[PDB]
This record gives sequence, C-alpha cells and structure tokens, in this order.
Amino acid sequence: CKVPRITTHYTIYPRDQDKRWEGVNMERFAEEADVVIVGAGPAGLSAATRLKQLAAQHEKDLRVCLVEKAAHIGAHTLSGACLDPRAFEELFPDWKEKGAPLNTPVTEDRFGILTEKYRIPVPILPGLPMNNHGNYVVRLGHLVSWMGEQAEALGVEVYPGYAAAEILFHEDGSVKGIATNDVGIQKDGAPKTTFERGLELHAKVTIFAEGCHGHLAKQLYKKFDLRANCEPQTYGIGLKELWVIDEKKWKPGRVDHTVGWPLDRHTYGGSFLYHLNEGEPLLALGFVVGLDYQNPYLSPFREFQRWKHHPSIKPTLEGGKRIAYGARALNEGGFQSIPKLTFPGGLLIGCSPGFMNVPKIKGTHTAMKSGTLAAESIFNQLTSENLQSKTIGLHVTEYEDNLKNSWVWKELYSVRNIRPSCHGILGVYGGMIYTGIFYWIFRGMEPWTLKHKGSDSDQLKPAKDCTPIEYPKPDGQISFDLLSSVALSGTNHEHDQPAHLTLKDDSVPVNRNLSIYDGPEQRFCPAGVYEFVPLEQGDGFRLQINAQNCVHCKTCDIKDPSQNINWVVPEGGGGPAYNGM
Ligand SMILES: Cc1cc2nc3c(=O)[nH]c(=O)nc-3n(C[C@H](O)[C@H](O)[C@H](O)COP(=O)(O)OP(=O)(O)OC[C@H]3O[C@@H](n4cnc5c(N)ncnc54)[C@H](O)[C@@H]3O)c2cc1C
Ligand SMILES: COC1=C(OC)C(=O)C(C/C=C(\C)CC/C=C(\C)CC/C=C(\C)CC/C=C(\C)CCC=C(C)C)=C(C)C1=O
Ligand SMILES: CCCCCCO[C@@H]1O[C@H](CO)[C@@H](O)[C@H](O)[C@H]1O
Ligand SMILES: CCCCCCO[C@@H]1O[C@H](CO)[C@@H](O)[C@H](O)[C@H]1O
Ligand code: SF4
Ligand code: NA
Repeated sequence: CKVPRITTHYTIYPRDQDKRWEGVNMERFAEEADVVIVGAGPAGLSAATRLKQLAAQHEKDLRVCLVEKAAHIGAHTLSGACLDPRAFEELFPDWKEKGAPLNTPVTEDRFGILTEKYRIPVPILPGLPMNNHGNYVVRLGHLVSWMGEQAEALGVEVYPGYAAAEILFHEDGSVKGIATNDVGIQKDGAPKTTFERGLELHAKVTIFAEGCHGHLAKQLYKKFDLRANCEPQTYGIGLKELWVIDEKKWKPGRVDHTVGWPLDRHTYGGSFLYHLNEGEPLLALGFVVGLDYQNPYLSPFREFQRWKHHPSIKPTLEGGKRIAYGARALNEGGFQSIPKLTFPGGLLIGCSPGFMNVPKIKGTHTAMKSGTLAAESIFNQLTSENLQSKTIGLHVTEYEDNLKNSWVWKELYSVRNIRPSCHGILGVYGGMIYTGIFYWIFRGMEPWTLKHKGSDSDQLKPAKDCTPIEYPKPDGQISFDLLSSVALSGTNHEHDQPAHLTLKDDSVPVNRNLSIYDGPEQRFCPAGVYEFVPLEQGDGFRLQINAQNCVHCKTCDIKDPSQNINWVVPEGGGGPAYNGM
C-alpha cells in the first residue's frame, strides 16, 4: 500500500459505481412531516418552536421534525455569546420564569488596541456598535439546550445524533426533503456487515439551518443559483476556550474586546473576553481571524494562544484553569453577501445564509428572528388554499419579503461598510477611522455600499513571497498545544469510517498547496486534522487526514486556496462534545 486514496467517501466515489456494493440493498424507510428542519441551533430551534406555537394558537396539526449532528442538543454550539434579547423575548416573552439561562446582564463594555507591550484604551460611546447596553452574556450551548427543551415540550420531534447527509428532490425539481446519514461503512468505503441506510424525511418544506457554511446549503446555492445577486460570503475563524479564574480577578458582567497585536494591520481579527455571572468565577474568551488573511504561514490557533500572553491579559488568567476549547467559523460578509433565501421546497435561515452583524459580533438575535419569520410565513402557507404549484414543494417566497421588512434588514444594512472599509492602506485602523465618521456620526447613511475583495480562498500569497511567523512555544499554563486543546473539545468519531474531509483530487494538497503555499491546511485547521507525513520511498510527503479530530468548524472548506476540499457530515453523533460553549 500507498499514497493512500485519502478519499473514499461515497460523495466522491458513488457506490452505485463501485463493485464492492453489488449485493447491498439501498432501500430507505421514510417518514412524513409538514416541515423538516436541519440544525438545532438558535435558528432551527426558533423556527421549530414558533411553528409549534402557531399550531397551538390556531389548533391545527403540524408534524415538525428537527435533525441535528450533535450527540445531544447544544454540543456543537460555539459562540462567545453576548446576546441581544430582541428576538428571543419575542419567541419567549415568558423566559424568566420558564428558566432560560440569561443570568448575566452586561454591566461594563471595554475595548482596547494592543501593541506587543501595551494596551491603548478606546472610548466606547453609546453611538458605536460595540455598545452592549441591554444585553446578556450567555453560554449559547446552554441556551440552545434550553430551547430544545421548550421545543420538545411544544411537540417538536427532536432528533439529535442524526445528520442530514443528502437533499431529496421531487421530479419537478423542488426539494422533497432530506435523508439522514447512513451508518456502518469502513474507512475504505466498503460496506460492513452492520451497514445501515439512513432515514428519509419528506416534507412540504424543509428549513435549512446548518449555520455558518452549511454543507447542504453550499450545494443548495448551486442547485438554485441563489448567489446570483450577491457577493460571495466572507468568513472568519473563531477559537474559544473556557476558563475558571481567581475570584479576585473575576468581574461579572464585564465584556472585553481588543484589536491589534498579535495581528499586523492588514490581518482582520481580534479578541473577546466576557465574565460570566452564573455562580463560578468563569470566563468565556477567544480569538477571531478573517479567513481573508494573506500569509500562508499564519496560524489562527497560535495567534490566539500567543494573544493570551499580552500583559493586559495574562495576569487575568494567571493561576487560572482552562477547562474547554472549541472553534467555529463565522460570517463577516454581512449584508452584501446575503443570497436568495428561498426555493421550491425549502428555506435558508440563520448563519447558513448569514445575518451576522460583524461590528457588533452578533448573529444570534438575527438568526433567531429569521427562524421566527420563516415559521410564521410557512404556517401561513400551510393554513390557506391559495395553491401554488408544479413544485410539490412549497416556495415560501413571502419569507424573504418579510425578512426584508423586519429590523433585521436595516440593522445589517446600516453596518454594511464597516468590515470592507478595512481593506485600505491603514487596514483595520482605517476601518476604525471609517467607523467613527460614517457610523458614529452618520449612522451608515452614506450613499454607497463598499465591496469585499472576493473569496477568502484566493487571498493567499505564495509562501516564497512571504516570511514565516515565529510563534512562541506554549508554556502549558497560559498557552497550550493543539492536541491538549483538541482533548478539551471532547470531539470524537468512529475511527472506522471514510474521512468526511473529502478531496476532489488527492494530489493537489501535495502538488499545489504544500508546493506553492507550504501546506496551509496544517496551520489553518484548529484541530490538527491535516498533516504531511514524510514519504517512505525517497523524497517527499503524503497528506494524512486525521478525520477523527475534526471539530466541524468548516474552515478548511472555506480557506483551501485550491478549493479542493468539501466538508460533509460524518456519522451522526460525531464531533465536539461542547458543554455551554
Ligand atoms: C467565536 C464566536 C463568537 C461569537 N460571538 C457571538 C456573540 O457574542 N453574539 C452573537 O449573537 N453571536 C455570536 N456568534 C455567532 C453565533 O454563534 C451565530 O450567529 C449563531 O450560532 C448562528 O446560528 P444558527 O442557529 O444559524 O446556527 P449554529 O449555531 O451555527 O448551528 C447550526 C447547527 O446545525 C447543525 N448542522 C449543520 N449541518 C447539519 C446537517 N447537515 N445535519 C444535521 N445538523 C447539521 C450543527 O451541528 C449546528 O448545531 C459567535 C460565533 C463564533 C464562532
Ligand atoms: C474581536 O472582534 C473584533 C473587533 O471587535 C472587538 C474589531 O473591532 C476588529 C477591527 C476593526 C473594525 C471592525 C472597525 C471597527 C470599528 C471600531 C472597533 C470602532 C472604534 C474606534 C473609533 C471609531 C475611533 C474614533 C475615531 C476617530 C478619532 C477618527 C477621527 C475623527 C472623528 C470621527 C471625530 C476586529 C478585526 C475584530 O476581530
Ligand atoms: C459632531 C460631534 C457632535 C457631538 C456629539 C454628542 O453626544 C453624543 O451622544 C451620543 C449618544 O446618542 C454618543 O454616541 C456620542 O458619542 C456623544 O458624543
Ligand atoms: C476607507 C476605506 C474605504 C472607503 C472608500 C472611500 O473614499 C471616498 O473618498 C472621498 C475623498 O477622496 C470622499 O469624498 C467620498 O465620499 C468617499 O466615499
Ligand atoms: S478538518 Fe476542517 S472542519 Fe475539521 S476542524 Fe479542521 S478545518 Fe475545521
Ligand atoms: Na445583493
């Protein structure tokens, strides 16, 4: 054996095309519902909840099935989480006595610009977007878990551990529904004696709420040419760890943000540090880096680990304990990047299509509202005659009409130029200047909309033209390595299954990436999944994919300069085991 056909997933090598599957029956059982929702995130749960609420108010029968990758609800949820209650209280005006975990109202907002040695404080006025008056600091994972609890109580059929692995289409071309992941296929693609076909969930309308860079939505965009009038989405990667600190340095209700060191002015990114007020002297902290970065040598993980040593931060975690680690990609393309959210047989909500306010670093409240609106609109179409056809699947276009008229649209429109304004000669500092003028003073009224520089994927420079970055060795107390970090994510998968990190051509990572960019996949992956192993015969490397370490952040599918990777779901239940992240 060899070079190793790293790729054996059925999505690249159809088993309808390989002899090893000759005798196997691929017949799947099917279940019928009115609405099928993919992803138990704040958006999917908002949609599900509201739909079962609308059903109760008007006494109608509605079968709503919600499927999620996570072993249990909230396990793949990663956010820093400063919450704008606006849409949440709309869905649950009753939350306080019903027990929702919004125990930390923001009491102090701080922002600073860092240099290697110091911190420059920045005045936070009520007029800027980094103002958190009226908001809560929360462990999104727990709020999500709480939501799944209310959803079930309302009659929603929640299915954690089930990954939507395949979109179903009616012959007229509209979406019929989805099928869950099959199970029991070995690493090489061969069927096991335990092979088991997935479940088919049919509905009049399927809601897609996979979050930032959903793998089914990525293909949905293609199928219905949904990006026709929009700039492609732009992203950033968010790394995060939970810490237990010295009571003496615990300032409950405090929200910190910083820009500057260790990033150069042309690399977008920053930190967040929030003091939780849920009983323990706990801190949710993390780092963000725009995947539009240019240096192939940059490592967002090392930037984050190195960031903690800055003198304004290290003392705070000194004597502290790091108890969890996770990473997720987020949207930063904002308004200019919103695709068409509707098509025959389905809808897109939440960060999958992307409603993130990047300067506020908030996308949960808007993801919730989109779920609330999509629900109201769908129930609305299920409750009439006014029959639209030839698409057995409904085209709930009214959803986009109403979203365009909600506060969500104007909020995203108003901060649309902040992220793109960071592409000037002053980089992120130019963006700050632009924010003081056109937002703080003109609230984004300027008669124009700036554009992004294109896809994050073609923003990389060749390694020979750049200078490697010298990162410090972790000290095991404030900074750690990747392996220990992966352990604190509790992520895991059945080892004997084909890699879900699929390659379209098994030779480009060694022939192009390593050759031209020096294998950026070994540094942009926050989990150490891709590694180049020294070749046995003579001279080079081979790429090895350690699919079991994947935290499902979706970065590699976003940043690969050769766009040769396609992330798909592994067997349901695999991945992070985040608790209140
Ligand atoms: C580091 C970081 C910090 C952040 N800080 C804030 C903040 O302070 N405030 C704020 O409002 N927002 C913040 N956000 C953003 C916030 O987390 C998101 O906007 C929000 O979670 C988006 O929600 P969602 O409901 O679309 O999906 P997500 O929370 O992304 O969840 C999508 C769900 O879908 C599941 N899924 C995906 N594909 C499939 C499939 N095919 N089959 C089954 N299940 C599937 C996933 O497992 C996941 O649970 C932050 C994000 C990051 C990464
Ligand atoms: C952790 O996440 C992150 C942030 O959030 C904490 C960020 O910010 C940034 C970077 C910068 C951006 C997005 C531009 C945003 C604007 C800010 C932060 C406003 C702060 C300061 C201003 C506006 C200074 C005042 C302006 C002056 C004096 C100009 C002169 C004339 C007048 C207007 C009177 C990044 C990369 C980030 O990752
Ligand atoms: C041109 C500058 C004029 C004076 C601004 C006065 O008062 C302003 O109140 C708002 C709150 O509404 C804050 O956001 C501003 O930072 C503060 O300066
Ligand atoms: C600063 C980062 C991106 C924004 C591009 C804006 O530059 C333009 O400059 C001229 C001055 O020459 C102004 O009169 C215009 O109103 C402004 O849009
Ligand atoms: S393989 Fe991809 S999706 Fe998994 S953690 Fe690494 S970059 Fe994220
Ligand atoms: Na557009």
